[PDB]
Amino acid sequence: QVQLVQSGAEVKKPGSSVKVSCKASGGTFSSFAISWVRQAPGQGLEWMGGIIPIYGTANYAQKFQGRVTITADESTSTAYMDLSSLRSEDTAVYYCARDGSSTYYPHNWFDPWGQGTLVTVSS
Amino acid sequence: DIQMTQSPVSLSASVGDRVTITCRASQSISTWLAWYQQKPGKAPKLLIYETSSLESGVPSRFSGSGSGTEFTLTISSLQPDDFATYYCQQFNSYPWTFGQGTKVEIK
Amino acid sequence: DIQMTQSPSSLSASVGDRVTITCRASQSISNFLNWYQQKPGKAPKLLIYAASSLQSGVPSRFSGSGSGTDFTLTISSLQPEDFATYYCQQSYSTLYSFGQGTKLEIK
Amino acid sequence: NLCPFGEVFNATRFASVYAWNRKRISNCVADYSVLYNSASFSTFKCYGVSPTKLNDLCFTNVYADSFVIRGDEVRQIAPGQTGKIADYNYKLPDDFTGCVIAWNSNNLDSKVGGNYNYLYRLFRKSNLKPFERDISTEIYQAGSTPCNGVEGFNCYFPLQSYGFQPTNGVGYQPYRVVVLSFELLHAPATVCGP
Amino acid sequence: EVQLVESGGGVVQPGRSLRLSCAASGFTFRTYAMHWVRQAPGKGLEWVAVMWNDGSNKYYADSVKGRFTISRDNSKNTLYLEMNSLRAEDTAVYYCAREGVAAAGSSSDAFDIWGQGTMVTVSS
Amino acid sequence: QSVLTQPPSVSGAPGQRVTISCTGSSSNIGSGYDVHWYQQLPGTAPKLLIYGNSNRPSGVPDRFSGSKSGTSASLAITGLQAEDEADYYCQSYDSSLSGVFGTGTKVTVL
Amino acid sequence: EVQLVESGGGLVQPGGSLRLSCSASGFTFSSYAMHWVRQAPGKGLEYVSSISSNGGSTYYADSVKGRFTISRDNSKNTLYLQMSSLRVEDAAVYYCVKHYQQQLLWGGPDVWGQGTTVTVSS
Ligand SMILES: *[C@@H]1O[C@H](CO)[C@@H](O)[C@H](O)[C@H]1NC(C)=O
Repeated sequence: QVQLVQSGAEVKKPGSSVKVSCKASGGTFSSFAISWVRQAPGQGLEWMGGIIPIYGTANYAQKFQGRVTITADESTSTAYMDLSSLRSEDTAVYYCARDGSSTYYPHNWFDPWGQGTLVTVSS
Repeated sequence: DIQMTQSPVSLSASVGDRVTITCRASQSISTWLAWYQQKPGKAPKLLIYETSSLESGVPSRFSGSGSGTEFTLTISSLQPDDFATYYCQQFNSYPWTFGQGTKVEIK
Repeated sequence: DIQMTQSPSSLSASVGDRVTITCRASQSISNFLNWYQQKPGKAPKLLIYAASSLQSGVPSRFSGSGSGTDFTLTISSLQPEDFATYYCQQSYSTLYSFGQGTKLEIK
Repeated sequence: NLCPFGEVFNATRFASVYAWNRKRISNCVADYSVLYNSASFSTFKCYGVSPTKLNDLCFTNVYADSFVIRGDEVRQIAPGQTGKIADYNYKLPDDFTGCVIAWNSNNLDSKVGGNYNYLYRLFRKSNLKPFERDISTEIYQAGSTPCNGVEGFNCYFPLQSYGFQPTNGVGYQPYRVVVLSFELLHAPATVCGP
Repeated sequence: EVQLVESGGGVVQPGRSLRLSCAASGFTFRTYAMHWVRQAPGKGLEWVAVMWNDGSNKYYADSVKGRFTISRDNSKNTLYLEMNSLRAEDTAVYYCAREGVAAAGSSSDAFDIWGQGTMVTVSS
Repeated sequence: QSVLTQPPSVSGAPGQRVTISCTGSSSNIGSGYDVHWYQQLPGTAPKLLIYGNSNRPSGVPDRFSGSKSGTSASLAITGLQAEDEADYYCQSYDSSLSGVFGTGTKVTVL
Repeated sequence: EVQLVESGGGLVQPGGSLRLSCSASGFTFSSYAMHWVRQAPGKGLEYVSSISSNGGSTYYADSVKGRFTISRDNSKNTLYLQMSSLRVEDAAVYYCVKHYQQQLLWGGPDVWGQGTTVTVSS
């Protein structure tokens, strides 16, 4: 009954910046712990960072520090991911995911998962 | 180039009072402040480092306070060795801007 | 400086036996001891950091013990890939010092 | 089974405060009373829930955030405090529940010389959001000129070594800190003792 | 992808000077206090030098003190070790290391990563 | 990032029980943080099979089961069919407050 | 015990040049960054310049750059400040200070010198 709907596909020149949205639904946004999961075309998953919109804390992963700036707008219920300094290796499928049980300590499984956001970064 | 305005510029406080001096900055420094004491004729002497840490070799009547924009140096009981000007100094951003001063006249 | 003694100086053993290697310190060193493994012709990779915790990515048969002056390194069951020089270093003083190493050999 | 607190409190190394560690502790039979009578813990202040009654409460999971700081900074590990720790290194939230168990540890952690690798964050562009570790090491811009990746005037690296020594006072000694942060949720509870 | 590579090694006359550059990559060079460790052919390891976290202290072992000069270059992520008045004993394989407690690829107060090791030898 | 190691391919037989292993470290699995399993049919977003190392949501058959012990964690598929030919991922958390994803098996039938 | 002595100074014509000195004794001179801080007669303290711990990075104030030059010599334990194209605004005494930190978190001096009077007139 709870699900997340993302934005459409993007296409970006190498060097520009992309903005991906993940509009939550079904329940409250203040008890969600939306974490952003990457996936390359035909490869394994990868974790980018998870925001807690009641606190505002955004623990990134060590690869995406300072490039991925996860923001959350609790009013309109869209948690962004303003990835910057795009390259041709960033062609991926970026998912969002509620973190299962808790909202303060989000260290659990990922359910639900949104949909595909094929950010095909090339010219 | 953080303009610090020191208040008051001059005052009359005798022996047996408790005095305070306000040094307020514009751009937010954060626990980067030193105070001074310049007897007229030679170099100043440091009183407080990092706006709370009392320097060794000066009496314990001096005590820092404040954090962020404005700070208050206080003296508990006045003494006859306080016939000097007290300055304030920021060292957060590297252009150091000292205060205007406080002429402490003991009548 | 702290001088580090480590007995023996060349050891021979059979595959599977529990091999113990003792490193003794001069003065008190609180859990700041290291052990290293240098195969002949390489640069040594750390085995145990801070005298009880294995390097992340080493086989789990290694085990170090002790606190203070005496430390032992106990391999549970040997392997043909685990015959090298075992050093002993302490991370306490301003003058770091190494052990002499135990050339582990075959019977 | 017996709860693994020997890997937490009796550990051989504690992480520096700018990059702390969280250890999830579930499936326990934990006696919280014997940890109160250790006669070694200096500061034992439990926010949210009072001490000497934890043996009659269970929770979903226990996460012990552990690090190491000097003597005059144990008061910063608290809800609502400030300084160069609770603003830039490790920020607790307001309604946090759990205890900040700290004890004096000069013999283990402090070595004569420096112990120059218990760092802490000093300069950041803003205050930390709560429970947000930040292991970034880009240089802080103090003035208005661009740093251009070189530290010098107006451009400072944000990590200073604590510099512990056994000759200094009891306010410059590395107090190992364990923050027993636990909060249950809408689930069957797991971690309680007798 | 942590890494340490060396350069500069070779053979020199006994008594001359030589510097050894240990160019890091794959980690932030500033928050780890770098060392230099050496091993004479056949013997065990011997700790040599320490550069502090920022340059606060440059210590040495008692066999090189006054003769070795350990530098640092935080912008290019390199580490130097200048030898002066090289005797016949100082021939060894010189590695560079690191340490620092980051709850990470860290190895608290121990040398995790090592260079390839370049061989400094003295002869004529 | 992907510290949780996992075999690249696992084959089997229809009516056979195959194993999928997740071998972690002392920071990620051995520090009390559990191991959960996702299923990815090729072209969609991944599903959720096991959470808390043993549970099962409504929407999975009884063929999938898992458990953990020490540092490693396991997944068992008893009786392969045509609806088990997909990618299976392994998820846990570090002590650096980061999530780790497995490399991910590819279960094929014979 | 740390102590700082300043030299030079006196009377100079407008448009002239004068080199000051700040010789130090009591600390490791190579391990400290140290500044110049001036004060006009009857006025407030004013910051003019600084230097790094190894002579690499120099920093001047806004109104004095292009006319002053600061140097140091760790082998002689001195700190030099050279002036060129003087004005009547630069009539002051010039205090020499030193850092409290060694080489990081740069802020706050520790001890103050004794000043050197310079005058500019006709
Ligand atoms: C820590 O170790 C000491 C002795 O090694 C022991 O007495 C104490 O009970 C231990 N603390 C625990 C297990 O919490």
